[PDB]
This record gives sequence, C-alpha cells and structure tokens, in this order.
Amino acid sequence: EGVIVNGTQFKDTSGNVIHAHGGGMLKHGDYYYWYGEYRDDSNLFLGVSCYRSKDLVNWEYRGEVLSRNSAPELNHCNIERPKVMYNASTGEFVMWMHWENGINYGQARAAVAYSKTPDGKFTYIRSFRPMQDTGVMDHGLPGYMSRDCNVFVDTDGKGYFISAANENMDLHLYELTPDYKNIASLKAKLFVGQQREAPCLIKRNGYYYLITSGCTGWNPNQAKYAYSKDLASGWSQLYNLGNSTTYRSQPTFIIPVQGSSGTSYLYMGDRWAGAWGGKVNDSQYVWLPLNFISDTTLELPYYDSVKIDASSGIISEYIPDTTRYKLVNKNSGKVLDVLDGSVDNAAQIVQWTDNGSLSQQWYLVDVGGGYKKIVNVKSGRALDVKDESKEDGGVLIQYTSNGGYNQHWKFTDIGDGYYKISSRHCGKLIDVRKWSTEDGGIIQQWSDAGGTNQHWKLVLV
Ligand SMILES: CC(C)S[C@@H]1O[C@H](CO)[C@H](O)[C@H](O)[C@H]1O
Repeated sequence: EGVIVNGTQFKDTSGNVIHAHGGGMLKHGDYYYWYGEYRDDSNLFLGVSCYRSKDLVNWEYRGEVLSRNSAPELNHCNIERPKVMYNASTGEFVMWMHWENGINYGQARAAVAYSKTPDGKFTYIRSFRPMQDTGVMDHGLPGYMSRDCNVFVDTDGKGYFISAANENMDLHLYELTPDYKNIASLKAKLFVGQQREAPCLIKRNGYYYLITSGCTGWNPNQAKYAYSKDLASGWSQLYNLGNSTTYRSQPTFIIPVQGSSGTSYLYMGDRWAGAWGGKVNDSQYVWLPLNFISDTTLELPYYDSVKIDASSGIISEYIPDTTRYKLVNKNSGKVLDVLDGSVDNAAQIVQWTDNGSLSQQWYLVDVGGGYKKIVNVKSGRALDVKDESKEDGGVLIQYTSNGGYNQHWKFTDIGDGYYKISSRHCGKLIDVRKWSTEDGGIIQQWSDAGGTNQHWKLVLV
C-alpha cells in the first residue's frame, strides 16, 4: 500500500509531520535517505533532519544530522537546500548547502559537512564563497555568489556542485576535488542572464538534464529543463516542464529509483507555505514521476496520488476507482479508441469497432466538482483537448496529466444510459467529426447540437 498524497505534509512512522523542506535524497546500500531543513521559531536554521526508508512511503526519523549546535556559525543563520553525495574512494558522505547570516542575504556562500555514516552526526567544516583565492570580485565580496544549490555525481565518480551566482542571474557548475569537500574548478557558466534557480542536475543515457524553476520567491512558477551530451558545453534551450506553476511547487531534487523492472526517475519539490503567508515549517511536499518520452523530450505529469513500488522500480499514477469503461457512440455504434492504439504522447483519439482492446478501455478519476478525468488503460494518459482549444472542430488527443481544465469532463445524463460529455474549458461536447460511422473516425470537440454523434453510453467491462 505505497500511495502518496501530494499537496500535503507527509508523516513519518512515528506519526509526526516530516520536516525536510528543500531537501534531497541519497540511495546507499538498501536504504533511501531523505535530508532536508526546517526553521524553528525565529525563522532561522534549526537543524537538517534525516529520514530513512525502503518503500519510499513510510519514513523513519533518525534525528538531526546537522544542528545549530554543530558550529558557532550555525547558532544564528539561514540554511537552505542541503544536499548529500557519496564518495566511493573515501567511503564518507559529503554534504553541501546554502548559508546566510540570518540577518540578510549579502553572504551568498555555500557550506560543507561530512560523516562516516549517513544517519550519523555530520561535522561542519566551513562556509565560503567559491573561488575566493582567484581574487575575483562578485558584487563587492570575495568569491562568486552561491545561493540555490545542488549536487551531482557523474558515472566517472567525479563530484559536481551547482549553484546560482551573479545575483541568481547565472548558474555555476563547479567541479569538486576527489574528496568532494572542495572546489577544484569552475566547469561551466550555464544559462547566463536567464536567471534560473533551484537547479537539479541528473543524467540518464549519456545525456545530462538540468531542471530549473525560474525565480519568483515563494510563488510557484514555470519550471523548465535542458539537456546536453557534455557538462562543459552543448547545452540545449530551456524547454518548458509542467504547467505555469509547476503544479504549485518548486523543484528540489530528482533521484533515479532503480528496481527489478527498470528505473523510474522521481521528482520532488516544495509547496512553500510562504505562498499563502505561512511559516516554512507549514510547507507541503509534491512528489511526481519524471517520464522520458525520448532522450530529448521530458514529461512531468501531475497525479493527485502517486503509487510507488521501490522494489520493482515503478512510479505511476494511483487510480482510486479501478473500474474499467468503454465509451460507445449512439450514432456510429463504435467505441472510443486511440489511433493505432498508440502510447505516444499527444496521440489522436478516434472511434473504432468494439474489439475488446486495451486502447478502448478507460478509467474515470474524480477531480472535484461534477467533472472527472478520462484516463486510458494501455498508455495511462488523459483525454485532452489539444492546445486548450475553445473552438469547434477542436481535435481530441491523449496527453500527459497536467490538471488542466481541458482534461476535465462532466457527464450529463440524457436517458437510456447515454450521456453528453462536455469539457470544463468551454463546455463543448465530445463529437465524432462529420458524423463518421467508419473506423478511424476523428474524435473532436463541438458545440452541443443535439446530434446523436454527440451522445455516448458508458459500458462496464
Ligand atoms: C501548447 C500550449 C500552448 S497548450 C497545451 O497543449 C498540449 C497539447 O499540445 C495539451 O493539450 C495541454 O493540455 C495544453 O495545455
């Protein structure tokens, strides 16, 4: 029973609210370690909590691996986005983070710690602004500014540290020394003047991916991503990811969940309570599966409930009602199907002869109000009005779940088991183009005309 409810505050095995905001995760041995920070009462750094788990749903409290007592500096400061990486050679765990005075944000510096054990008390080292000795000046202070940060371990066992420099306008990817505890050089200056923060660096199949989240304080914004074959250069443009608010959250870390069947990259972010005028500790979490259509095309769907099976390594949507359905048209007598039963995103939806195929089976997930989400079985995408069109003849396709109103449908009973399925965006019904009665009939969107080609019957399976 590994189901997670997004937009809420998870609870550990003890029954207490988990407090690991802006944190990350590490997979070592047989355990997944969730690190993160949380303010106390003065909105200052209290400690960096640590949770262990095997199922990724039931978390176990392990205490503060880093405390405000670990160092004199930590007695009064701001610490955000603490990440931990493993060093194969040494056998210890290096921890990076973002450090501030607690009075202001002039001290854009990073901080380092480490420990022989994962859930053990880390020993604070030093806070500093990278590249201090080079003598380079960044806004009046020694060393490049370093705010929003994150860590990454390449296949060749080389450590990397990413952070926002030059007033969060540029992203600096620093290459770490073999011990991961120091900066060896500035690998590359990525996305200059683009002003991206909250970076997440990962790799899949010889391709590096960089997930960002613009920069709009607490208020959620349009998240984007990019790819490249090399960390040094060859980076692509910023392609939009998720919706206009990243599903009311901000990216924090992305970890590959490997299992028996395969690997499913997990996305996790924060729904900062600051959005509605709340303390950091009241912030909620949002976990979603990061799907890869292709080596150059990424997908970040929004599932109100996510099911995870770490053992098999599968992250998919949780369907409250497993009841299958097929939508038969009154006029043609054919059922709703996906063109060529394809599972390619944005696939055209067409009518087809009832052949008991998977492509002709659909779930009905309630999404509030009198509207519902029509999801396919073979693929798992939702019925979507292409490009949120509000005009007649608007093609219907199956697209990644994005909580858009162009994916919510209301059923209006007209009798004899037939309904008029209207969209929540404009209110136009699901229409069979040109009253087609043959296979491959294009399913579209059209205003209510009282036609029989607009009436659909709900049939169990
Ligand atoms: C492309 C954006 C302006 S709208 C975007 O288009 C997609 C299909 O291409 C889906 O229909 C999404 O639901 C829709 O929001």
